[PDB]
Amino acid sequence: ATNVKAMKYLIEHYFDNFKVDSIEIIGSGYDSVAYLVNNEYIFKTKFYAKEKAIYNFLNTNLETNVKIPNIEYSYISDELSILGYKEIKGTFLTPEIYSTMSEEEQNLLKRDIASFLRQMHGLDYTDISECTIDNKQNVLEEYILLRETIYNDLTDIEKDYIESFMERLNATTVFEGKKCLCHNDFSCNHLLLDGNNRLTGIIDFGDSGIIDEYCDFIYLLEDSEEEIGTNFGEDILRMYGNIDIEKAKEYQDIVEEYYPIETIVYGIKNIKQEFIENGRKEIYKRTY
Ligand SMILES: Nc1nc2c(ncn2[C@@H]2O[C@H](COP(=O)(O)OP(=O)(O)NP(=O)(O)O)[C@@H](O)[C@H]2O)c(=O)[nH]1
Ligand SMILES: NC[C@@H]1CC[C@@H](N)[C@@H](O[C@H]2[C@H](O)[C@@H](O[C@H]3O[C@H](CO)[C@@H](O)[C@H](N)[C@H]3O)[C@H](N)C[C@@H]2N)O1
Ligand SMILES: [Cl-]
Ligand SMILES: [Mg+2]
Ligand SMILES: [Mg+2]
Repeated sequence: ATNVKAMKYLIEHYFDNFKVDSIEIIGSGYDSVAYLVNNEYIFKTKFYAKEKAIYNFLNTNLETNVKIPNIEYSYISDELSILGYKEIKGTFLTPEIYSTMSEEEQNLLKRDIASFLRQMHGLDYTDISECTIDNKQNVLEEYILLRETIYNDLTDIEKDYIESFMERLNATTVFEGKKCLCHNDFSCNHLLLDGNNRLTGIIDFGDSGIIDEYCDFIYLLEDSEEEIGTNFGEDILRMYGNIDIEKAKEYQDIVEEYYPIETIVYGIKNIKQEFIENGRKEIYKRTY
């Protein structure tokens, strides 16, 4: 409990009347830690301005019964960011849980998801218009960073994987469609169910932005151990409606192809050799 103690100190220091009676680590990424405090509050911390701006925009503008974080505590500085909000109660959706649900239960969950996405994507985003993300341009810039750093030391197999991806990226039309506000990390580990297996809450709008509409289906369409599966995403797309399903799948496939490169780039930017090695190894796994 050393981490817990430092974070208890920081919370009490920056939020003057707040008393920490209990505190435990509830999740962690590679450069963030999330804490459950007093069995009631979530504090996300990092060594978060946009994320806060997004919860504020959404809590003003969304009409939905699905719960999202409502920021009550914030401290934001160059060196440290903390966001605190009341824990949304529920069970996180998993493949295992989904497989035990009746067909009707599954259908209601899919409809709840489609409905939420439709409402969010339909919001007039003028008041959040600073939060724009261009994925194609971001990729080009990450490629330039590769070229400026480690590209010349990569193997021919690694180089070909990258150049083949850039060729595909250049030819695709999937970045030319509707833009809207997306969650942009819409995976089942961010989806909470209530006791009837109905969608009750959504978390982690940390990557959210004005971006391609296709983006919020990337994980719903993913075939992996962590996600439900492609059929889940297809059905949600049909319920959501007025969207080109083949292009949504093309978008997901291109993003999936990019993953190893994204991993390499993260390692370069954050000076973490482990990630550079992991992404390069994953290129070999995918090639063979
Ligand atoms: N049940 C519950 N758990 C929460 C809540 N908020 C966060 N969590 C838990 O804490 C984990 C981390 O929260 P999350 O917003 O995803 O943060 P992160 O993804 O680790 N950090 P970042 O989004 O900055 O990279 C979640 O996966 C979940 O376990 C909440 O409202 N309810
Ligand atoms: N762990 C192995 C899986 C296999 C499939 C691959 N597509 C990826 O899939 C996960 C994907 O990475 C997850 O997003 C993480 O990563 C993103 C960037 O990479 C971050 O911006 C994001 N905020 C972070 O939480 C997603 N939430 C759930 C997906 N199952 O890894
Ligand atoms: Cl390496
Ligand atoms: Mg998360
Ligand atoms: Mg996140």
